[PDB]
Amino acid sequence: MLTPGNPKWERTNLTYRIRNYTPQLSEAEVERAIKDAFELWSVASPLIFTRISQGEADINIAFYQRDHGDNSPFDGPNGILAHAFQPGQGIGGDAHFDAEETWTNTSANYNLFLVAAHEFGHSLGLAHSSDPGALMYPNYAFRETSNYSLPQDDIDGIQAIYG
Ligand SMILES: COc1ccc(-c2ccc(S(=O)(=O)N[C@H](C(C)C)P(=O)(O)O)cc2)cc1
Ligand SMILES: [Ca+2]
Ligand SMILES: [Ca+2]
Ligand SMILES: [Zn+2]
Ligand SMILES: [Zn+2]
Repeated sequence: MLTPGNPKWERTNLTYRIRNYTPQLSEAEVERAIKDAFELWSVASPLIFTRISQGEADINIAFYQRDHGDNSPFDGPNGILAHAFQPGQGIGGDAHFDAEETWTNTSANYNLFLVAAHEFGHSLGLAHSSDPGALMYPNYAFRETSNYSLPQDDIDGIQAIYG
């Protein structure tokens, strides 16, 4: 459940910045998906997340197409949905999303809130779970989002790292 090397943030109060947006959702919807994704982890740990739109944030969020500077290119529809970097300075903790995906806040692939929540797990130092119902499961599966709360295994995962 934990990323090898046990990379974790030394600070519990982290900032995130939405560098750009997918035009498939309104900016507010994107901001809501991201805000709610972070809250999932914050309510199960001592972690606090604050958004900033200027300056350097701990977790940069951005939608990119194919090659985007970090040598891990996106690949068009499906396949690689997004990826994040383990806790650390610079690009560490950042989360990138494939701009070529259909991004939604519905049951249709892919629900941004869910993918973001999952990616932030990586941003916080969590690895994949074998539990099919866990947010950190390796493959995407829609789950009702209207009242989504961190699944038990994911709560155990973040608690294991940050208490
Ligand atoms: C329960 O909610 C979810 C579960 C899994 C995923 C998810 C996210 C990304 C991928 S990925 O793009 O195929 N794999 C990424 C890797 C190539 C860099 P990653 O999951 O390690 O971030 C697969 C499933 C999203 C939401
Ligand atoms: Ca893709
Ligand atoms: Ca960063
Ligand atoms: Zn990237
Ligand atoms: Zn993952």
